[PDB]
Amino acid sequence: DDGLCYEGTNCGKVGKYCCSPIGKYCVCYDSKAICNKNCT
Repeated sequence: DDGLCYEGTNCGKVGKYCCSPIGKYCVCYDSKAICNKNCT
């Protein structure tokens, strides 16, 4: 919840999505929801 989630290639998320306001997180998953949720 403490961050954002978008699609593209900023964390090697080719095929899924990622979450990173700057990089300290850079957490990607297949469930775009897990990206916003589990990422932080």
